[PDB]
Amino acid sequence: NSVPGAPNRVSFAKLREPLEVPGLLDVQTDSFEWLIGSPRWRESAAERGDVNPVGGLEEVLYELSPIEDFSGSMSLSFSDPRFDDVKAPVDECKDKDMTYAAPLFVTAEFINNNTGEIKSQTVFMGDFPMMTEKGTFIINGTERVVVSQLVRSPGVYFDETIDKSTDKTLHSVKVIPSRGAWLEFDVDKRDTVGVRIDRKRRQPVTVLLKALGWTSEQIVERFGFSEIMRSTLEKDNTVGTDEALLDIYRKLRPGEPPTKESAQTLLENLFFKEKRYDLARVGRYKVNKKLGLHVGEPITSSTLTEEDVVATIEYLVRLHEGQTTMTVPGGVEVPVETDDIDHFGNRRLRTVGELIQNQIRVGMSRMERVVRERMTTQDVEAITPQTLINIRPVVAAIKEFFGTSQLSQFMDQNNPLSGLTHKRRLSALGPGGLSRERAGLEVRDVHPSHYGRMCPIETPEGPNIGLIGSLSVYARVNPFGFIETPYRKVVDGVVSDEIVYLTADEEDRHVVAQANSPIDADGRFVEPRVLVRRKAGEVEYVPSSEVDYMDVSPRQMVSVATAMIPFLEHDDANRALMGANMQRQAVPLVRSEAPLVGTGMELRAAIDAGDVVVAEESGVIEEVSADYITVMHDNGTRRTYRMRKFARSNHGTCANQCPIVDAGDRVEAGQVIADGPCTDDGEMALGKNLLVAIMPWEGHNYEDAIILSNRLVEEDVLTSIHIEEHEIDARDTKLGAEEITRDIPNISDEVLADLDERGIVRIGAEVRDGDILVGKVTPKGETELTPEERLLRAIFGEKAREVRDTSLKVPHGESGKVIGIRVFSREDEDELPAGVNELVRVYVAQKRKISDGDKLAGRHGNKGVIGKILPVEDMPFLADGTPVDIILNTHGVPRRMNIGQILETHLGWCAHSGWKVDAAKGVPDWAARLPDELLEAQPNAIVSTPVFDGAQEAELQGLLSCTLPNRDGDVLVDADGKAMLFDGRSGEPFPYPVTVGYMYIMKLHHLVDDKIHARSTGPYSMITQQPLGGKAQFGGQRFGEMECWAMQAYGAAYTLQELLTIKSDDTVGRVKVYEAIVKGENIPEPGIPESFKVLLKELQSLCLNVEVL
Amino acid sequence: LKVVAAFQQSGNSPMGMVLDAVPVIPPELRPMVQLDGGRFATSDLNDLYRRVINRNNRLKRLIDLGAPEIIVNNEKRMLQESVDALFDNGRRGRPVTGPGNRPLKSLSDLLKGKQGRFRQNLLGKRVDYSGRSVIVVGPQLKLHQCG
Amino acid sequence: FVWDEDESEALRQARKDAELTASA
Repeated sequence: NSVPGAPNRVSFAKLREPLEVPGLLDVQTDSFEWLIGSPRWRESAAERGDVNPVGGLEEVLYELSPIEDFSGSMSLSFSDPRFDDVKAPVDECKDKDMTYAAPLFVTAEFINNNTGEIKSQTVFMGDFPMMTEKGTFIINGTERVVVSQLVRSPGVYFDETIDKSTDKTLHSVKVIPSRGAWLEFDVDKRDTVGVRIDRKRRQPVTVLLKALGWTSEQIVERFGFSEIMRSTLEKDNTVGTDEALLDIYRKLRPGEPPTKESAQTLLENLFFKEKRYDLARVGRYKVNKKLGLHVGEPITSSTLTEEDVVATIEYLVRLHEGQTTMTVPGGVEVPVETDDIDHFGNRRLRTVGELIQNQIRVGMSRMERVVRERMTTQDVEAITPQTLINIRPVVAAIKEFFGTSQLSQFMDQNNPLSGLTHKRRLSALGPGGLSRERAGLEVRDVHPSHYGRMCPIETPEGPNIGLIGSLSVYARVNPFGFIETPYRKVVDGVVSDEIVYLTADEEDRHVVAQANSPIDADGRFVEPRVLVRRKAGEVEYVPSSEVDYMDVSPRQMVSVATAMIPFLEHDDANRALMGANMQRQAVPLVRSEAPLVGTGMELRAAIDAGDVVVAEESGVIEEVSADYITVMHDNGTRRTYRMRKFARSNHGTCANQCPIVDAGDRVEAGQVIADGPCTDDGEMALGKNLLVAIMPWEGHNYEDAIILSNRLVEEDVLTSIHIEEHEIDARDTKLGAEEITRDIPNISDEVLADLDERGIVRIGAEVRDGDILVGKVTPKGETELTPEERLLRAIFGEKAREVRDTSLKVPHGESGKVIGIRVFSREDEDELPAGVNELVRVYVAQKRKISDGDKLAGRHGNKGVIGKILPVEDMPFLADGTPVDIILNTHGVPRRMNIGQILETHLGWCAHSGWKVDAAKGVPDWAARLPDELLEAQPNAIVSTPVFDGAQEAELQGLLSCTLPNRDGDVLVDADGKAMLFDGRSGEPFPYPVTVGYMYIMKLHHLVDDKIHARSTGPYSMITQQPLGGKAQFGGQRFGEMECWAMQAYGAAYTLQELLTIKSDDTVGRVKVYEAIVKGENIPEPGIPESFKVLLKELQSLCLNVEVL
Repeated sequence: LKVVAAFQQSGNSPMGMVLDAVPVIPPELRPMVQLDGGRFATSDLNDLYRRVINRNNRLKRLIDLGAPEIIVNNEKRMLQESVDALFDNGRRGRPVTGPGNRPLKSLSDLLKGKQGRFRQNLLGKRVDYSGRSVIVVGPQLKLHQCG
Repeated sequence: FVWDEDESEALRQARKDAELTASA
């Protein structure tokens, strides 16, 4: 299906899909695209309307340029943002640990105002970071990701509250711009209004209008119908335009003699000067769109007319008089309603180009703020535009931005799915956003406007629920910064293919139809009565007359990683949240067999993932290697393709790539040539197909305990790859320099014979913990020794040296081979930070077996750990004797509500078994509709079911009715889907048939070396005497409070005196009790906690005669 | 009458409410550490004490010459505020901030707050001879047994 | 009549703090 190298996979799609899935990176690729302003961006945002497209940099230019001095005698201008070429490829930049950047030119001009001057000078504005075709960024070699930050859109926010004293209705509105002060038009509990701008206690409406320069007559004429404000014109208590506007300036400061400045011009510096009060371009459009303004206009500005202000005055009073509709002179009529808070039309998305746009904006806000200052103090006629530009704070703002931001994070590269789902991700918190503890549990929940645009399922389980959203499949970004959704439009019961991108705002007015609808061959409905939703979102049931718009598909509320999860409709959404979150934490294996049953996502997923070799040009294969593929294009030229071999992740997983095709194949542009990670044959794979059992057995599946079979470890089918990196340098100190050498202080030679000529170890050594990695040695100084050891050195006749034996050794519980050796040096032209002479890096990889306790799960949210690795013979097995793989427990079924595994158990055994339905005379009613041509199956088959349109239940029972056996005539699995099994321990058959079958499982990343910690004696803090715990530290175990309460509840106080004293803080006891353990003598009495006495000294510091008696 | 009664009961005096000598805490509670590469770190209190000693020597030299009183109440006032910022920053007027416009740590800052007596003592801490790992079932064991 | 509430007190609050910080 529109994929060149696709393997066949049979589906249960009852419907079609008229529109294909869009490109998934287009949320990020088309976002970049725009600050540059590509020619592809030019035509792309030129064919879909988009009359006069302007560049993102240009958007800061034409508002920034021209630059004008306070004297008005000279001027400075900017023009033409453009870009140079790249300086290094991605493999070099990731290799040589730099930024992936390209130069930037902007042609500026100084223009004198006294006589006119043409100082035009294309100035190198600095380096500029660049996005890959993978959608990524490289900072110091690190691959980092920009997170999308959801914010509320600026504009007009109407609201009505009801008080609890007199229970009546006050009507307010808060109107927010971008980067300015606020203003609120409220209604009092009494009469009348609430018109304090920037929170100065109250204003009246009329003094805003009369001091705005309008008669009290036109208050009656335009706003007298609208009779509650007649009381404002009664109790306005000041007659006179400036006579009340002086009192307005008294409301401003207070206490300053007003002039003709502070009458109108200062007010028009808050609302009619567009240099400090500048609402959003979309917020402009939102003002027009709400207020029913002159909206057929190509306009662009950020200026605030007062006519909109009196418009929202009269809309406000028509609201609080009780109405439904409203028109305006000169503009479109508006249905009167209150506003929503968390509606999507009120909450937009700052994209990365808007983010970086803000960072360039503040970068010129910090850059130019001395340039206009130096328009005076620099010498006239002696200034070139080069002498006025400091390019330094701009790139300081860029590198400042990519560092220390919680919107820039590392790529989670441990699953191509996980790397995909780190993108398309919707975040609420951040700079320019809310505070985490200081935001209530009301923005967290979902609202019916969330439908079709953001999936409500994917969120982390911890303290982030409602904070992290996930973008759906068919969404698309508004150039204004919103979500747009295509919908099928039906006229008179004729569904068109007319794909119309739509927002939720206009969707409120309109009629959204049903996906699974009885549609008859044209767009015509069998039934006349259809379920539908109102603007409230309530589910109503309507006759087939009003319907203009139809759904495009099922799965519209479903995100990407959500869409890979079959039989969702039969299990709990909470469990779906669990295992849906779990699949990003999968690990790669070394085999990558395709899953037996999936959907139409996985083949569609990895082709947009970009870890797999996609054929660029339709040609023929010339010659491949183990490491490269030299293709033959149909028109002349060739191209080689270097696949990446065993690249280290951010988490230490394997990024090896491998060829899948031959040397002479006629291939087409877009096809798969070679895959890398967990993918196979064009589609993802998180594990293997395994034979499952559903009985409880000997407490070894006791409350989600999981067991295994012996074959898998010996057939190595779950083997993992883990690369751990170590790094140390050679530096300089005050006394001298650090030394990397083969010369060691007092040491064995067995620990040296695997090291090279110059320190470091050689290729392919197998280490154990405590072995020495890099030979590092520093000078001591000049100290003295004890006379006794100095005697012994004379006895053994060997002074050592005046140096220190401080070398690099391996941390613990670690083994494996070292593959790569990377090493730098300051004298060898290497750029690396100061004080350092020489650098080295080590890459240590290791095959790891699967063992007990590791984190295992199935796709339906079921999970658990490995209790016992059995032998091969104590095992349930068939009448044909075939041993089982794992056994799952019964009671995870009822209370966790997860029967989809049972569903795919039956369907999975149907797939391994294969069928050929014997309806040679008449098709049964279960199979009477679904597809045709499906009633056979060659076993070991390749099948799929979509999300909501897959199989139905009688069909599932129907496929079991054909049972193509393994070798002989043998119905091992009955029509109820159970088998008769033998004891693998004593031998006898079991007196009940048992549910068994196949299930596709997976493996995660919580290995037993990761969370193990242990310590008897190690390092301590320097502030306190407490043990210190980190990565290379042994770790320490934090002992709490309620713990101590329970220790009191025993009353085992000698234990407590052991715990808080000799184990925590008293230094002089530790030597005593440790040495007593050494000699095996008595436990000494615990002395005074000296950490306690520290408090007493603090009290004695502050004029306190404290004393003990 | 409560507090006049309080001085009335005990064998104390209100002499300590004014001071003519200021104690100094031991130095290891304001310890100074140099990292590798010559990277120095220490406590905030030390330069505050330096403001104290510079004002005491400054006044101390300035009295001996003699002065108009405008200087005198100025220097004594700076001395009093130095004592105040030594004990508790931010109580009187603007808090003393340093680099980054962030407030410093006074004596009460070591005592009050999220480094308080709970948060120093009763917060609990980590000790050795301990560990942690993941767990599985031991169904063949006994109650007194463990693996 | 477009006096709100607590505004003379807000002058006493911001003034009671204002001569305090001005006298600081």
